[PDB]
Amino acid sequence: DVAGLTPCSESKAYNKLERKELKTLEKRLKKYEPGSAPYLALQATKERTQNRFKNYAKAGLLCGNDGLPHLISDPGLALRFNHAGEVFIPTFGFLYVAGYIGHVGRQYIIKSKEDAKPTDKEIILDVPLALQLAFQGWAWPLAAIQELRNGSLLEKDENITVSPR
Amino acid sequence: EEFFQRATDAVSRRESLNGFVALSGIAAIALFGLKGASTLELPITKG
Amino acid sequence: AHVVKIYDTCIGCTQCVRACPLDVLEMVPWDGCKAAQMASSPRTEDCVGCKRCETACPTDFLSVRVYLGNESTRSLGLAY
Amino acid sequence: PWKQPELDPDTPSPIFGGSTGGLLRKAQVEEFYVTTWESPKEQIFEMPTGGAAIMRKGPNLLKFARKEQCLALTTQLRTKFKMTPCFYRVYADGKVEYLHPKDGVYPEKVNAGRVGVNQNMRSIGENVDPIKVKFTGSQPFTI
Amino acid sequence: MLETPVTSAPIVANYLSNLPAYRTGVAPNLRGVEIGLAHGFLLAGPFIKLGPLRNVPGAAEVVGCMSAAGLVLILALCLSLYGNAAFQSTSDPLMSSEGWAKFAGGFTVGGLSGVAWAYVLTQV
Amino acid sequence: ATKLFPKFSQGLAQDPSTRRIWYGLATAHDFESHDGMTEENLYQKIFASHFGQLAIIFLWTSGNLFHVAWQGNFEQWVTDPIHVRPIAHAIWDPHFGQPAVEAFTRGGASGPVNIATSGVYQWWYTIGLRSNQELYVSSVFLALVSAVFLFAGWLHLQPNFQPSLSWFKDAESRLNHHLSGLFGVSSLAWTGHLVHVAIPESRGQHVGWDNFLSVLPHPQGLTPFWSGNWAAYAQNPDTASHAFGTADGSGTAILTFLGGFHPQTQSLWLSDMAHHHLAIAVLFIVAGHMYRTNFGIGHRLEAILEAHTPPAGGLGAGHKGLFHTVNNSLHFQLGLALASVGTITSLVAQHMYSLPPYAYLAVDFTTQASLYTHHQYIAGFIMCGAFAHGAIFFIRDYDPEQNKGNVLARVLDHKEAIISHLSWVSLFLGFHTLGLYVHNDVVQAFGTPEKQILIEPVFAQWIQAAQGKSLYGFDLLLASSSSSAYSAGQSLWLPGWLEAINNNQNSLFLTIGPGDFLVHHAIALGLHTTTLILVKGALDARGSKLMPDKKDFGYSFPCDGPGRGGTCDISAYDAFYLAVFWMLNTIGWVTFYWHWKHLTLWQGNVSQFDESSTYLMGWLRDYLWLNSSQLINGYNPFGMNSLSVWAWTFLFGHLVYATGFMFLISWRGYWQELIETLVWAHEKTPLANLVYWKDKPVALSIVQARLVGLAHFSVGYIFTYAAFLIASTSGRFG
Amino acid sequence: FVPPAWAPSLFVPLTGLVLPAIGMAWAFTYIQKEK
Ligand code: CLA
Ligand code: CLA
Ligand code: CLA
Ligand code: CLA
Ligand code: CLA
Ligand code: CLA
Ligand code: CLA
Ligand SMILES: CC1=C(/C=C/C(C)=C/C=C/C(C)=C/C=C/C=C(C)/C=C/C=C(C)/C=C/C2=C(C)CCCC2(C)C)C(C)(C)CCC1
Ligand code: SF4
Ligand code: SF4
Repeated sequence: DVAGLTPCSESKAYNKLERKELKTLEKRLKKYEPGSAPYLALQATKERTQNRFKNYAKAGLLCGNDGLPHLISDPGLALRFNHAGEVFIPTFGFLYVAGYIGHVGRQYIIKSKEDAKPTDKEIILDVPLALQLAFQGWAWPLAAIQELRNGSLLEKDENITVSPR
Repeated sequence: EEFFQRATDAVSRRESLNGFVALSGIAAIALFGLKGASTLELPITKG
Repeated sequence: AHVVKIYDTCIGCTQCVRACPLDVLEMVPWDGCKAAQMASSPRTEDCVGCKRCETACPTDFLSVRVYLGNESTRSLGLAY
Repeated sequence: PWKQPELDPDTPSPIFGGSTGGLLRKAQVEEFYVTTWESPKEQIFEMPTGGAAIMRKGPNLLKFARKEQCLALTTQLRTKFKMTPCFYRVYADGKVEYLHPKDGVYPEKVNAGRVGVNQNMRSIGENVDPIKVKFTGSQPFTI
Repeated sequence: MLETPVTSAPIVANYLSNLPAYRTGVAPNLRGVEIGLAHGFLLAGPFIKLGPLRNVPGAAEVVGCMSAAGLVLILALCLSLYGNAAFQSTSDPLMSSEGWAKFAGGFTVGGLSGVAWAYVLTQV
Repeated sequence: ATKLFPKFSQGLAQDPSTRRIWYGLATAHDFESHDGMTEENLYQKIFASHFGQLAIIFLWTSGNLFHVAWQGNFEQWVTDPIHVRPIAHAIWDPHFGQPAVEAFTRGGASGPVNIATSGVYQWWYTIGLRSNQELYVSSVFLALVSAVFLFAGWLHLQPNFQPSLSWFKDAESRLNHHLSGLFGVSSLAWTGHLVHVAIPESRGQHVGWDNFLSVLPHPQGLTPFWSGNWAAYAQNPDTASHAFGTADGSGTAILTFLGGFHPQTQSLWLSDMAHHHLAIAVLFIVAGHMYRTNFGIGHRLEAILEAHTPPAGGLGAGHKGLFHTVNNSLHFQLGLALASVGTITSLVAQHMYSLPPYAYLAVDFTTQASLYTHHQYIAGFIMCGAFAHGAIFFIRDYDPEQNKGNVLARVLDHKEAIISHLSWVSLFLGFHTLGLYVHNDVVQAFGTPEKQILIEPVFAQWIQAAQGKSLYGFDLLLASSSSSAYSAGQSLWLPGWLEAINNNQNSLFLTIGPGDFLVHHAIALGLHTTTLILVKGALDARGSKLMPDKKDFGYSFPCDGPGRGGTCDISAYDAFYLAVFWMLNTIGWVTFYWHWKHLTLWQGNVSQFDESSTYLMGWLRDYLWLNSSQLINGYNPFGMNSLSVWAWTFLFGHLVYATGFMFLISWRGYWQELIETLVWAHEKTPLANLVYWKDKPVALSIVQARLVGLAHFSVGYIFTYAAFLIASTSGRFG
Repeated sequence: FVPPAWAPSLFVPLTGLVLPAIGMAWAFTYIQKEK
């Protein structure tokens, strides 16, 4: 009941939206014979709509004055009101995947800059090396913070090209 | 050949022509409205 | 007219003069480079500012520099 | 060069019809440029002010409204046939000024006779900031 | 430099020669008078044809004629402005300063005369 | 050559081209680049120009007063401040027709008039002006003020009266005087006028110059001021059922803190405004004796800048050497002033609509919309000018040897980090805002709108709950009686502030949903991206990796040519000219949000904005398409309504936008060759080669191309949005 | 005080026709003036 938002299970406009979608799906369904492929496709669409409307309920979702679900944003408020999985956990998973991609790219750049003509390796990928680094990045945050600790993650400003003042 | 020679004699000079054209334009613009309009049913002073 | 300035970093490769479409630059004898040549601009009043000399300069940054300002009939490239 | 050649207006023009990118009213009011060369044989070239012309075997004289057109024709003749032409500038009063081969050896060479002007004896980027030269009329690159 | 049969026809040269602008010898006031007469006479037409009061009988002609006369006055003012701007400094006398000023005076005189002639021709 | 028009530029005088006119107009007031001039002459020209700009301001507001008093309905609006629309100025167009004259006769006028959206009617009714004669004498007084400002501009530029160079550089005395006199005693005089005139005029008592010095502002009569019994002024405030024009429900209170709004007119109380300006006056006068004048006490600005250097090398040399940097560089002070004035203008826009200070202003929807849009566009333009003049400071007057190791040298040292982090936050905001908007649009397109991502703005909702809004729930401050903030002053302004903030009719802290949060994040994206462009221009103004010597080329140069890969739009001026586009987009976003939210609030269909601002098709259809029906129907073959001028200027703005595209897409060379062909055509024809041009026609310069395209773009943007805004807010509301 | 009824019928024509014309004439003389 936070932010003046009713839960989707106890909401009123949520049910109106569900009935409206089921009504237009049934209106589209009534134009076809029961033993037809469009009938089966529309029945599958109606079943998916009902399952989505049921699964959006009984999960702590809140909607305000329109039946459209709202996402609780602040952690702590989301943690104490069963809304952590709305945005708190998805950004944790996204940060994991984004750090995976960044660490794999960093490892490929560092390992490809060692050999002669690194631009050829950049534009013609070493597929076994890329796949080896792809399956070795499952522990990207530990490795990243350890390179931060030993200083190999950062480059000294004396060795970095600097625009004139 | 006498005509169209002394017709422009008092207006040939730059200062006289500029003063004449400015006076005529100002007089015609001031005559417009309170005298130029409201006689040819111009739809700005009717209401 | 525009201002054409040539610094001591020039190597006397004569590329700026060849790229000049109005014969503004020239080569004079010099001792500060291996080629013993230095670019000069004795006809800077005929320059239009096309920066073709800067494109042909092989040194890092620019050994020749064109600064626009005070356009004339010759500097604006007008045939009329 | 050893002796500066003088412009001869009586030299024949190359075989060409009418021109549209040619001389405007600037020719009779301001300066106009005249390119002369010495063709060893009859050959067809392309003018920078239009289509194609045929140069006569001997002296050839052409007129342009811009110095860039004269140098474009000069470099076309030098790259195509190694012609070594030269152009003058004629003012409204008839003053003729020699422009391209000032020492007669072309600006690609040195000739050990020219004096280097408008040259800064410091490296680029060593110029002072614009705050240093303010309300003085002198640019940082002009010193 | 590119001569054409259009620009070098004898008939075209003769038609351009007897015009007041390119006349051999004629005082500039007469050239201005002829220029103003012809151009005001042609300018009066579109003003009386489709003016703001074209549907009003009688008012259309006078409104268009005074509009043409006012446009002639602005044209004379701009002609004098060109004469003062272009010929302020120093062999055809029309291109001279006082020659162009006399041309402008003849132009406005001829324009007023042409507007009056168009009025008295469309009235009958 | 050597023409007399560019008298401030010898090089521009010897320019035989039409560009000499253009560069003779654009470089008119850049005195630092004028030849043969010194700092003292530049400062004197600045003083004269400031006097002229002030005289123009006073002439414009005097003309507004005169054109309201003459051919207006100020007295009729005073009698009925709800029904009859205000009149701006009469229309005398001889090109008008009879239906145009009949359709424009509104507000009980005798001819065609323009409905005023400026808000001068509400303002002048609030400050106490009631009759047309008062507006007449105010207009002639302000005309006289402009005349004496012209006298000041002429006289202070005269010899033996020109101020010295160091006189303008007296920073401490100027700060002290403009804090004490320009701000303090000016506000004291304003609140004195409020107490003497506006509060009695709001209480049905006429206080003019004739009856001045004989009507007591307070029944106690200035003895509470001497005795310190200042609570006697806050004793009998106006009741809730008080009429603004009459004395019914009146009270005797000149200074009070009655929070909220006047119930009859939905505006701030006059006594509240008088108390506010009095407190502001005493605080400014107190703050105006800080800096060291010729007396033995005060503060030296240079010494304060020297002392505020953090230890342990946190800011390096600190703020040392900055006093001469600010004082010597006019562009530093110009950028600081323009930035602060833009921030203040944005504050004015964000606070006038939520807290209407003028009587019967909240009911006038078109007036509030036009005022907000005007203030936000002016604020954005002058923030862009602030950053541009900061770049001008970095190029023209910045000596690294003077301020070495200070904060300026440090932000020049890590400018790449700042630009990169700003680019990162701009990319993040834009990527995810567009991703969410496209996701919501696709979800709504598929017929199942519940799949859309709606993040509730819990932060701002919690802030509003902490300030009194109980609709979101919570138990924060100003919403629970047990909180110390609620208990403090519970009989001072909370009984009015909570009443004003708990009502949904007014614009004070409106209810915000997920669409409001999304558009606020888009606004943050616009601000961050415009800031990124402006600080990339300013920090790389004097040098870059592509152009190390950018200081030697000035502030506004076209390019360096096609060498080094291409160098077009490398100056800080071009960065400013791109940031003008981005600022226009940002203010367009904020004005779209304000206009749609307020239109849905005034119509009562706030749920339409709540469920329609989520996806961009709702913005295009329910706002841009739905509200444009009355605008485009201003004139048609069927007839014409009063919004014909708004339709015409809407098409006008679209056309000027199109001409901005004309000047922006094509750059120079096609136009130069076309002008060359036109020159040949004019030179080689009979009957027209006799007349010749004195200045050779040339194509406009690339910098001039950007300037003209930007000017047409901005004019079209402003005219189009003003037309749509006023037409939509006036075709269905009054 | 209060302007007459013909004031809009008079003042707008000057500032719309002859005041821009006079200003444009003066500026056109200013641009092309030589010393
Ligand atoms: C704010 C400035 C301004 C003002 C006050 C006017 C005023 C006028 N214009 Mg408009 N106009 C303007 C700007 C302005 N214009 C601009 C900027 C443009 C270009 C976008 C136009 C384009 C335009 C067109 C295309 C037309 C007008 C016309 C008119 C007239 C409207 C109809 C009418 O009353 O007929 C009154 C008609 C009369 C004859 C009454 C006398 C007024 C005349 C026109 C002025 C004096 C003439 C001149 C000085 C020569 C007279 C010499 C001698 C007889 C004294 C009116 C005089 C119409 C017009 O005049 O028809 C030709 C017309 O067709 N205007
Ligand atoms: C509405 C049109 C529009 C859009 C979307 C952009 C978008 C962008 N501009 Mg631009 N800009 C525009 C018009 C536009 N501009 C105009 C008219 C001007 C005036 C000339 C400018 C002036 C300008 C300047 C001066 C600067 C930018 C910058 C930026 C970036 C801002 C960073 C951001 O918000 O995150 C990115 C957000 C986006 C919406 C980018 C589009 C990416 C979407 C998501 C599609 C991605 C691909 C997608 C998966 C499909 C793949 C297949 C497909 C390729 C076929 C971004 C690339 C700045 C920059 O470079 O950032 C560092 C910068 O310095 N722009
Ligand atoms: C459908 C889901 C979805 C999609 C398609 C995107 C898409 C995108 N996100 Mg987003 N994001 C999402 C959900 C999503 N996001 C959610 C649910 C959250 C949590 C609330 C975030 C939080 C988030 C952040 C914080 C950032 C993005 C960024 C990006 C963009 C580039 C990612 C990148 O560079 O490649 C993969 C990543 C790399 C190649 C380099 C690794 C860099 C990552 C961001 C650092 C991770 C480790 C870091 C130390 C953790 C702290 C992060 C720091 C901000 C505090 C891209 C447009 C980035 C962006 O736009 O930058 C301009 C960015 O900084 N996202
Ligand atoms: C994997 C390589 C890699 C890494 C580690 C980084 C890391 C960084 N970039 Mg960069 N970037 C990259 C590739 C990379 N980038 C590419 C390919 C482009 C061209 C599209 C850019 C364009 C770019 C811009 C324009 C900006 C950054 C910025 C940033 C910083 C913010 C973090 C972030 O997610 O930005 C967001 C990054 C992106 C949105 C780029 C994503 C591009 C693709 C989708 C990822 C490529 C992954 C790569 C193919 C994996 C190779 C693996 C190998 C085995 C084949 C960070 C230092 C920002 C900055 O300066 O912050 C301080 C900034 O403004 N980057
Ligand atoms: C406190 C206000 C203030 C002050 C005192 C200055 C003063 C200055 N600025 Mg700054 N500036 C300001 C605000 C200010 N500006 C704002 C708000 C912006 C953002 C728009 C800028 C953007 C800016 C840039 C980008 C530059 C300056 C420059 C200059 C200098 C040249 C001015 C001059 O004499 O030429 C007079 C200039 C003009 C007459 C040009 C004005 C043309 C305008 C745009 C036309 C009006 C638009 C439109 C067509 C009007 C008609 C509307 C239509 C519907 C009818 C001068 C130092 C220049 C400079 O220092 O040179 C290096 C420079 O490059 N300024
Ligand atoms: C106490 C004496 C005093 C006073 C009253 C002034 C007054 C003024 N001087 Mg100053 N000056 C003084 C002493 C003083 N001077 C001394 C001693 C020196 C030498 C050291 C100077 C040196 C000096 C210079 C060098 C300049 C001035 C200028 C100015 C003008 C500033 C612009 C203006 O009008 O403010 C307008 C602004 C305000 C009144 C307030 C600022 C606006 C903020 C945001 C508050 C807004 C209030 C409210 C919300 C809005 C109300 C209006 C709305 C309802 C419509 C003003 C006339 C400038 C000038 O010539 O005129 C422009 C200028 O260039 N002065
Ligand atoms: C042929 C097509 C066409 C074209 C090219 C234009 C061109 C223009 N119209 Mg017009 N229009 C047209 C047809 C057209 N019109 C038609 C047929 C109608 C219906 C009668 C309209 C109705 C219309 C209205 C009602 C308005 C325009 C406006 C504009 C201007 C756009 C200004 C701009 O760049 O905004 C840049 C774009 C934006 C500021 C936002 C785009 C609109 C989005 C969908 C709103 C939602 C934004 C929101 C904040 C979230 C987005 C954030 C982002 C991160 C995702 C320009 C003059 C506007 C104007 O004059 O200036 C504001 C305006 O208000 N037009
Ligand atoms: C480039 C440059 C420049 C410029 C710059 C700029 C333009 C800037 C801007 C800036 C800005 C524009 C800023 C802003 C800021 C702001 C702020 C900083 C704010 C704050 C606030 C606060 C702190 C608040 C608080 C509070 C209160 C009081 C109440 C409520 C609650 C709270 C707590 C929230 C210059 C010229 C200098 C020169 C150099 C360079
Ligand atoms: S192109 Fe550059 S390095 Fe070469 S001769 Fe010219 S100035 Fe010297
Ligand atoms: S900008 Fe062009 S004309 Fe001028 S010196 Fe360089 S190459 Fe020659």
